Amino acid sequence: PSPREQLMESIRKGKELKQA
Amino acid sequence: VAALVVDNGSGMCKAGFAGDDAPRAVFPSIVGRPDSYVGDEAQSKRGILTLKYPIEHGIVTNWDDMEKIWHHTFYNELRVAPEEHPVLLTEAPLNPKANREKMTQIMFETFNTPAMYVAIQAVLSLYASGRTTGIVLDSGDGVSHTVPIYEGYALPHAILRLDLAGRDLTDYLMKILTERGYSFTTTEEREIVRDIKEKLCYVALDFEQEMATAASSSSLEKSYELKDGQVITIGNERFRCPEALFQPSFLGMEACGIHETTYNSIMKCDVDIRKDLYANTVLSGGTTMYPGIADRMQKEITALAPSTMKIKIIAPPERKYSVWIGGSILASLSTFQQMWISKQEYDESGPSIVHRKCF
Ligand SMILES: Nc1ncnc2c1ncn2[C@@H]1O[C@H](COP(=O)(O)OP(=O)(O)OP(=O)(O)O)[C@@H](O)[C@H]1O
Ligand SMILES: [Ca+2]
Repeated sequence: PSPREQLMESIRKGKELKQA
Repeated sequence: VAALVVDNGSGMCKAGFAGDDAPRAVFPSIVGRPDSYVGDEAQSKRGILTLKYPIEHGIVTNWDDMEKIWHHTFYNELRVAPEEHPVLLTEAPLNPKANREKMTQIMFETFNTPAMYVAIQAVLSLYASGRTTGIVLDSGDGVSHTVPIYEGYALPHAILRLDLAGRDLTDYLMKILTERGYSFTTTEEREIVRDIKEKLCYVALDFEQEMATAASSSSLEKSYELKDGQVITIGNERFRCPEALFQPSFLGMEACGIHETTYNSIMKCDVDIRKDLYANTVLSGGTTMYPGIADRMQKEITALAPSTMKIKIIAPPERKYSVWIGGSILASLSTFQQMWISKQEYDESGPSIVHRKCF
């Protein structure tokens, strides 16, 4: 998996975002 | 340290932190001069100033004012400094190569950004939804774009542009209310009509049927109360306004509606990717916020698409800010960390490194 392949896989995985 | 996400639009700018889930700063894209004000401050002093919009239809047309907006963004708005942080900027689909280079030059040489990146606005909205492949309808204040995206790549040959958005719809609502009785002459009155548009207007599933419903009873009417107490009543104008999105003819335009523009874009792509696009049609931008737009888009594309096809319209509940949020996700990823452009990399190559690094 290329550095870009692993970027797209992280986007599809999603992530938690911060607070205020 | 956290990166910054700056999303500049035709009407509004969105600024904050990569890591956050909402932009901290949201303000008009207005630079005012009679020595120079930006954003909220400038809209008030309009009486003593000439107001300028650096971003026309998503494209930066003035670079001196764009500098002033960006400056106000860090120092005045975010109360931080550009040389401490990496900066994620957003660009319009089919942004001229030179504009991209000038955007890279201004960051590094004028603000001394240690790192920067420029991403396409629609691509970011797709990311915000949790997809990497799909088609995005981005309708803002100045421009509507239909952008088919394959694994992060916006497909330039298949991107379509329509200069019909929120600003045009605000003006259209003014006109049809003027026809019905009311007079909207001042800019403080336009900012009211714009609010009416954002509060009450909706997209009809069947326009002709809805017009018949509005002509037989008052069931579709809503009352908007003014600051002075006076109440105005709106009937079919509620859905006739955003109808112009599907029938540009309402504005005297010879153009396909957002639905057929979306269809036409899918039909310009490779035949083997369409079936994913039809089922991954994401809506973004402030002008896609009308209640019932998702169901209408669904209905209209179903009529144009193969009858066997799965049609799915994704309208993220927050989509008014999906561009910024998509950037706030992207710039926060540990996997993305090496895809920035360092100040070193700029000093070694020049502005034209943007093309080989940002795609
Ligand atoms: N709830 C709503 N319903 C309808 N329209 C809305 C709503 N909220 C905002 N808008 C409209 O969306 C526009 C702003 O959206 P957005 O910030 O996505 O556009 P922009 O990025 O400033 O401009 P562009 O994308 O065209 O460059 C404004 O014209 C506003 O009137
Ligand atoms: Ca925009």
